[PDB]
Amino acid sequence: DIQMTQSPSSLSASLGERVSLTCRASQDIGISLNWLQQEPDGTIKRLIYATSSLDSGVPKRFSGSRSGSDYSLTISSLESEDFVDYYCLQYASSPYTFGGGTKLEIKRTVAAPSVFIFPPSDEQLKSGTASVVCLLNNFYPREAKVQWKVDNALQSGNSQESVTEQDSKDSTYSLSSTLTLSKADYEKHKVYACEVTHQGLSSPVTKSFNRGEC
Amino acid sequence: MIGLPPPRGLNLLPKSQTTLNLTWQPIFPSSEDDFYVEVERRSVQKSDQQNIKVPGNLTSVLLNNLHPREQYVVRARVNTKAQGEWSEDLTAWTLSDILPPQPENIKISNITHSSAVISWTILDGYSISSITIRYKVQGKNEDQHVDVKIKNATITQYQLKGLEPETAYQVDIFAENNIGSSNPAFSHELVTLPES
Amino acid sequence: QVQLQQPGAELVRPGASVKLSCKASGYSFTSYWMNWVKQRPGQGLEWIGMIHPSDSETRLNQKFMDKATLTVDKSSSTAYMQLSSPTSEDSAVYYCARGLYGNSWGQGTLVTVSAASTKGPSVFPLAPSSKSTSGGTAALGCLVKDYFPEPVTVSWNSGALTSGVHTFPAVLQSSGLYSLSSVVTVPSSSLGTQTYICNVNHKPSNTKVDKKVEPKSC
Repeated sequence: DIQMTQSPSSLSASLGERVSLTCRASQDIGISLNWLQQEPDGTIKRLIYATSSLDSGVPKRFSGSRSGSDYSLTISSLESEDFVDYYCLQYASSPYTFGGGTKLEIKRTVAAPSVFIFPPSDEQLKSGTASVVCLLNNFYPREAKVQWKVDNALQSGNSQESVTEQDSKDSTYSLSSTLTLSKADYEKHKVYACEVTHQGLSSPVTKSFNRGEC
Repeated sequence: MIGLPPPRGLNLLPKSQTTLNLTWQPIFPSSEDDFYVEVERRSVQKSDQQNIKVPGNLTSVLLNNLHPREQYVVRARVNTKAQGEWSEDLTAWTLSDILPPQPENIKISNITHSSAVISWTILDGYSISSITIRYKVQGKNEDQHVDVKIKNATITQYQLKGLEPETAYQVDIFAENNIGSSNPAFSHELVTLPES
Repeated sequence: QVQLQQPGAELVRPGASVKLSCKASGYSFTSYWMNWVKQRPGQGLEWIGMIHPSDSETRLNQKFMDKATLTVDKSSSTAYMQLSSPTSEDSAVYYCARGLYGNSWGQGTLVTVSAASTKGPSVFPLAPSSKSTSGGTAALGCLVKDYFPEPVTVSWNSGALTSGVHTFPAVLQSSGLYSLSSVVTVPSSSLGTQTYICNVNHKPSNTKVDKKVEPKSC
């Protein structure tokens, strides 16, 4: 199977910037390659056909080119709608194989999250389970670290995270982290804390509560 | 009264949207009656049959008042008074009134660095006389093209040879009849492999 | 206009085969190869194989040899892909795409292989904190726990409250049920004055909840 090594896998750029994606083929594939675009809703569209042919109705700022085993998609000047995902695809040999993709996102200034912690509701505690929620609101860049501490003990294996897609208006992300405990475990401990590390915070920020106090 | 075989060398060919011509060999030179020969033509898509007699001295008749794109069946008899023995059935289509439909079932397969097998189908009864595989290098090279003109409708696939490697072609397939050609459509895509 | 129509989603029970459909229109169905492609959520793409509708010749990625069967139905210009004995590894979006070189794509069918029974969520308040900055911004929300299948929808104040809302993509819990939260940030001054209601709707179970979220008594 031919391997298509697509780099970079993720790329942050600005409006009107010019960027290039590259796939390298593990064996000779000639011109037998397409470039694909994928919208966040999953829609897939062919942009470039056969290495360099621009498909009908694709804006002129997209172009494809080649050099040896290296194949490149170049966007001459980014528009807000171009910050999606891209894949190359070889069909010189079967089975056809795809590059691993490139996710483009919009670069903006660094923004620290505002952090909030939420205790479980009394209603949920009666069902026998407790969820504790940590909210990181409107930060940039995407990378962030959230650690849970119960009576100062770092937790592992019992939390799940969810991150929003880059916001279409202010280009930030938000993230939730949910700690799930049995009611018995939640009630034998006092201090619940979310500790957040992020490029826009010059030190880790901790939000916390004591169970049963206001 | 009277039994005699039919004439071989029997030809039934279209001559227009409304007429077909039937020919055969010269007569048996032994006796005549007055001698006559008769011919029967019937439509397949419709129910209309006509009976004709033409003097034995001749070798052809011209069926007339037919309809375009309609298939007919004909047979003929050598008759004395008369009761000749019937010919075998001949089939033929009037020439079409319309352009022929595009070829269908187009399949492109077995692409190499220089060749590719293309197959297709065409509909009967449109007087299609030839198929043409045309190809050109993708896009900006719209200055030259190759045409393979296949005049034998019995043929349904052809191996294109002598193509440039790692090259992208647009391929088109037309059908031609008395009226004109396939209405053009979108070209197929074909990308040859690099040389191994 | 070429059009390849695939259903948006299919729920599939583990082990029970499923037949995915791709209906072609606006072009000569028997004149173009048809490809199938697999994409795991958040993952890359994988070519499964292709089939020519004219005579149903098929070429398959050997990886799927014992997983997928490609067929066509000429009279309905539909191409089908059947997946046998599905497991959780088969959950993914499956695309069809026309032509040797994929010049038109269907929208894809999201296949979810799961034995989970349909189940409505519980909704719990994420109450705004009693330490909210006097002159600042407070946050509050709703926790929407333990439902199946996707989707659920959430609004705030019957749709009047729009700005500052974040409804997170659901996570699949180790239990096989989904969970998500929806949050909003609002003026701290407005707590106790403005009512805040999250409107939760899970159609597959006809659960609809309106949970008022207020600061806790203390």
